Amino acid sequence: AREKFDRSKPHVNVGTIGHIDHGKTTLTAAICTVLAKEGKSAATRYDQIDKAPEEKARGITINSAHVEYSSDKRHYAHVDCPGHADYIKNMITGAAQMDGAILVVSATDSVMPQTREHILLARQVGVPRMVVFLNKCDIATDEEVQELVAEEVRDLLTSYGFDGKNTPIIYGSALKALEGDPKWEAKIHDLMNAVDEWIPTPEREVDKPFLLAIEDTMTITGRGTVVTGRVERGELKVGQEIEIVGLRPIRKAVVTGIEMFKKELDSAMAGDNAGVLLRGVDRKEVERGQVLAKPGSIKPHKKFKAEIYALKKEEGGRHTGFLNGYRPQFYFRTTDVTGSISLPENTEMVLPGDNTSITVELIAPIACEKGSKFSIREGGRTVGAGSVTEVLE
Amino acid sequence: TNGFEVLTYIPGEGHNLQEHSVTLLRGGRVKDLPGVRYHIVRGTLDTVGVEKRRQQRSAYGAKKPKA
Amino acid sequence: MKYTGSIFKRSRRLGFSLLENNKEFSKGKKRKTIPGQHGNRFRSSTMSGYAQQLQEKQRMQYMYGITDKQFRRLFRLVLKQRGNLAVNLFRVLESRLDNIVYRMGFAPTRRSARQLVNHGHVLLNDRTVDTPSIILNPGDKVRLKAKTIKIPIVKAASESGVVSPFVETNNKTFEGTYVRFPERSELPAGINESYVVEWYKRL
Amino acid sequence: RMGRVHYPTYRIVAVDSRVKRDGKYIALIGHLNPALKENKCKIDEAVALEWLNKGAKPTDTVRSLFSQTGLWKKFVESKK
Amino acid sequence: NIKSNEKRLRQNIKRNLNNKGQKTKLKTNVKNFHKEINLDNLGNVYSQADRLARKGIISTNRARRLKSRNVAVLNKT
RNA sequence: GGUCUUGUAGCUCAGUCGGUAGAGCAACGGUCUGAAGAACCGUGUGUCGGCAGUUCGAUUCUGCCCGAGACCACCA
RNA sequence: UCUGAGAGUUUGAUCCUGGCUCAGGAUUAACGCUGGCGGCAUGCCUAAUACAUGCAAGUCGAUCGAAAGUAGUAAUACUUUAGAGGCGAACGGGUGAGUAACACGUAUCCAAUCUACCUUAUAAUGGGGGAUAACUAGUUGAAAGACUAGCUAAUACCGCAUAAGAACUUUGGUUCGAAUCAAAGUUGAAAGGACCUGCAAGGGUUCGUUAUUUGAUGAGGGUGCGCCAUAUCAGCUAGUUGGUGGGGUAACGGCCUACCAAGGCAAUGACGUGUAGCUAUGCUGAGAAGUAGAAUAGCCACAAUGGGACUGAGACACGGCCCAUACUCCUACGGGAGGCAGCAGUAGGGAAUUUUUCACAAUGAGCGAAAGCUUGAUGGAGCAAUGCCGCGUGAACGAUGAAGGUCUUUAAGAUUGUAAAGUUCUUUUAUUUGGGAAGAAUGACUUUAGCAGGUAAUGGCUAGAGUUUGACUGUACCAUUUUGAAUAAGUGACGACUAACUAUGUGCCAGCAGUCGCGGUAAUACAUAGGUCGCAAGCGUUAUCCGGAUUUAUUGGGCGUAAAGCAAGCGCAGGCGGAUUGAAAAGUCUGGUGUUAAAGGCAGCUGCUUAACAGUUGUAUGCAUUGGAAAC
Repeated sequence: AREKFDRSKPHVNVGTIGHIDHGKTTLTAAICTVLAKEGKSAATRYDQIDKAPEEKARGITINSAHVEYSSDKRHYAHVDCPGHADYIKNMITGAAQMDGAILVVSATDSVMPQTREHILLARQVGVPRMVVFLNKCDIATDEEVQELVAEEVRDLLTSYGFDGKNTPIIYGSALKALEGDPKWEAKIHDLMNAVDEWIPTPEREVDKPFLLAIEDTMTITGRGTVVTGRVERGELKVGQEIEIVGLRPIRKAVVTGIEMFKKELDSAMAGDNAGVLLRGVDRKEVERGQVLAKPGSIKPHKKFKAEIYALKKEEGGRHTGFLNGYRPQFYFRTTDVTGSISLPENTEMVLPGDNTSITVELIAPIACEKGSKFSIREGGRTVGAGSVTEVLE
Repeated sequence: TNGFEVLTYIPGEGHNLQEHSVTLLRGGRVKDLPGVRYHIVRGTLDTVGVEKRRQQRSAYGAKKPKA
Repeated sequence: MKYTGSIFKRSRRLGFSLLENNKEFSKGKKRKTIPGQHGNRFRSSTMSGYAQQLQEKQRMQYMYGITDKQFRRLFRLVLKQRGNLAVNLFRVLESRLDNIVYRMGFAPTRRSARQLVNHGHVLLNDRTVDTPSIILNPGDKVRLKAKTIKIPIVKAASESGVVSPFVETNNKTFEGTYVRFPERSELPAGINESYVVEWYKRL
Repeated sequence: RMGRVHYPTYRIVAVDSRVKRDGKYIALIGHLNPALKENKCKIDEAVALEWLNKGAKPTDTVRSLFSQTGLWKKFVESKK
Repeated sequence: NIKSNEKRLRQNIKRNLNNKGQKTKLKTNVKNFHKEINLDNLGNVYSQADRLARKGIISTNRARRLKSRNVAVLNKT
């Protein structure tokens, strides 16, 4: 019994996406640190944020950083997401299986297009009513410019269709809160209070067989492969044989342990973050991106057809047309799957801003549902996030 | 995996070997080519044998077509 | 298949006899040559001894719908005693349960008897049985399971069944018991015992 | 015992303490049918008295078995 | 590691102490008998040898062997 | 788990920094030993991975990615 | 009363000698299509490579002291024992690195040994002493740990007499170094608890507790014999073989020591390079035999590598101890911890292996006056078509032939094929409605009647009754009980060997091949389409062991020209060898006791629906062995 637990309050996933040196990791550490002083303990030090090579000497995360804690209202799980290119393959996975969108901005540097990309990320997964904090204001004094910066942030969010006026913006700084100043700890508490509202509850379903997208796998000495993902429809308890569909041929396996980031659970509600231990599986077939479910699940598909609402120029995307040889990338919240686009007849070229339902030719057979949220991306940015409407192969 | 460089013959549809790839072999001698007593197992690895071929469909490893 | 399905097909090429008269069913003049395309000239041009031994073994195999492994087991059982191989082999041949069920006139075909045995509607020693490969001896009960008497098949079988003297039963009472052992000429003499017995040097 | 799964058979022996079960045995002393209702216990009744006089440790079912066979009845008289 | 044998170790420490203390008595007594030849010292040797022979310390066969050879060498007188 | 490089004839390879399909095996018609092979003469065999932008068209400048080929998963 | 099949392959074609490949049978097998089930077995051979976590040997209050608690009104029934004492952990568990020999299997010897339990019987269980933990308090150490002073008694320890029978000397008797009754002198025993009759006393019963008496268990040495290949390994071995005095083992011994003598083995294969756990047995065959030493069992062996000893009678001890090693870790950087070849699980290797699954409910062990737990020994459930065995994917009828594929490509024709439609039919598995047996009628424990000796009981034999003892557990099996032909077949080959042929493409390309080899465009073999057959929830190819291979020839070959007579002779041992008489005892046959384990075969039964399989009964291969049988 590594950890016995039965949650008495609903589980909620919270995350953060920020550009380098905004205090994104600083705020990530500070929220849990200040909650380790009034509420339940979190044991979140600076050594439990980054572990990969070259990321400890830079202060930015390569993969998501996992913390979890209780609260008076909702049980939260904090996942830390990267913010820069050459690692977007991992920030997409980190920020695509969240249930909130926290934006970190500072009064020491003006808003840069990375904030616009953060609003873009909030736009793809469809997370309205975000919580924005003007964090890290412990730098050279500003008297009235901060209000203008806040106004610019408020009318900055309308470029993607998000409300700006009803956003609970509060002054504060997390670095001084981590330094040992209770005055800014109060500001972080106000940030938490603003977070308590406007964040959508994770999607919950109790009767679907199962579905979980792979993110990574972890090896445990004596136990085996610990899978990373999110039980987001249905449920899964110990002792149920499970099929594996997607990116690989179907494979029947047995679940042995149900982890919840080094915990032990009987049953986990849909939408929560946990882990599952597999029996006799191989990491060459169990790869980041595929699907595991219960017998009778969604059929695997290699080709299909989906509608599209391409993002406009104002909505962060590009403005130049695409030919019929178009082979962009697709993201089912987990992995970059490449695919060809075939364009409806009686039209040669379509640009972001105009849309016709396109047929996608995926590289590998990916288990996809009809209406699945899938993002079409290329060139290190997003041009749209559509939904599947028909299956041909 | 043992250190012994050996020749193999390539049955199946042409070739499915790509200049230091991974393969699995089977025994069997041939009169025509001296110095080789081995074959490749088509179907169970990067080599998969099927196109316009259904006789002797045990070697040349492939799936059964479905109506 | 375990059940060949068509029986007529095998009797075409092999000239196999299952019941009273199968070479000419009056079915529009069925050929004794091989079905398909090549029933033209390959009649007797390339015969060698091993061949006749082989289709004689095959014909012997397809009188009862018996697979090769269970016949090998039966030959092992035959070799488990002494005496003439022909008599013991034939005796263990009829002794199979479905064969007696068919020979009583309670089933017009061995396949129907085997199906009835498998489905559990046949009784031995006052207890239901479901194995169509039983070895039997004197004093073995067989009933009709009166729930299975309204069947359109068993009724006609009882009305016009085949009479066998080695096992005696009253047709209208539907209660039988194994009585004695058969005689060689009673069984179809077209089967040559030598070839089928001595092709099996396997076990 | 060396019977079969879900239908085993046990042969009884008054083996010494340190000796392993179902291994090498000092002697063969009949057997029993512990699965069906016939009480069939085929025994020799030719060396058990000698071994008991010479030293033998009875196990749990030995009491009932040799009370049924009446050997305990004659054991008290053999002691005298 | 088993929690059932450390007590045995602590026991046999004192057991070994006692065994050494009794064995050295035999050692000194046989020294005395070999130095000076008489009946009384060898009788004391025999007494101690039988006392430690009954105890599970030295095999009684060895005590018998040693007493037999001691009386054999005593037979000169 | 992200790192560097590659994708060019049927094969191996070349290689203007934005105006080059260059070499050798291979294929074709033959000379010819009786014929094969070899040689010799002929002359041709490449959207220079798969997409979107920078721009004057970018194979060759970038960006995602498809694959692959070596390296690294250190601190209980 | 057993008791065997051949075929092709060179040359123009033959008769040879002869070299190979194929038709089978088994397994610890991987690969493709596959996927129905049942019961039974099997499932690290590869890296004796390291392995997290939890279990895998624990037990006794009627052994003792004492401490925590429950509750009874403070005295105290009662639970835990945190500790000293009792046994076991030495057997069970696993794996074969090493071992070419007393390692293994037997015939056999101790005239040199051993053995607690368990059964035959005597004598005592009496009287004293001392400390001794845990505890309490204190020091030190980061923790692990070491200590420093008081505490109590223990079935722990040591004395005292107890002492016939025991251990060792003195005489009279005795067997091929042995067996006994005497007379003495030295000597050696300890422990109580519990239960009662009974004024306590006095007395019994029980668990024990000590030395002798038969016993068994297991261990240990010299044995006869048999035991892998290799003289393109010829000498080998000096505490090493012999003599003696001391020890040392339970004991004889260069086992060791001290002092003296040079031996021993080996051509009739030592020494040595290599492989390997030996055996019962798995499999090929008619057998002599070959082969693999699966698992399962008997025996030997080491616990990452070496050592070194100790408690117990027994280890050189798989989860005991002291240390050097290599590695993984803690460390406040002084010092410490560690061993999955125990079960599952993980990393690596390999094509290649079970679930971090469950219960002491059956046996076996550990304890006791017992419920009680330890029981990853075991018993099961899941996964694995790995290997067997056995049942489905329908049944009776139905056609001068339903289309459509194929072929003649005349089609006014042959096929597919009674395959289908149709009728009901019964659902083995599905489906669902009920009962849940079953190994467990074994098993303790509590009461009713006499028999062991005193009866006053406890106590040992019984008979009977009894509540209670189920993981498998809705099981296989039945209920005409719900629906339903339904919820379910491929596979290799088709020139010959070798039952199974026709068209199209392809043109020494693509390929097949176990052999003749097939392709220079009219391919019955390349690939498809149709048809066919062999087999079947298994199927063909590969990795293997034998058979056919009479191809190691004793059984059952040869040496003139096919491979083969040393160029001959003198010629030790070694194998043979004219005839008789008589004794013979090594073979040869009759005789049983010990075995030759059991299992495994061979036959007969018993049972799960028969079979698979399990059990039962006997069945034999080899040496002692005591009589005898008389030609070789």
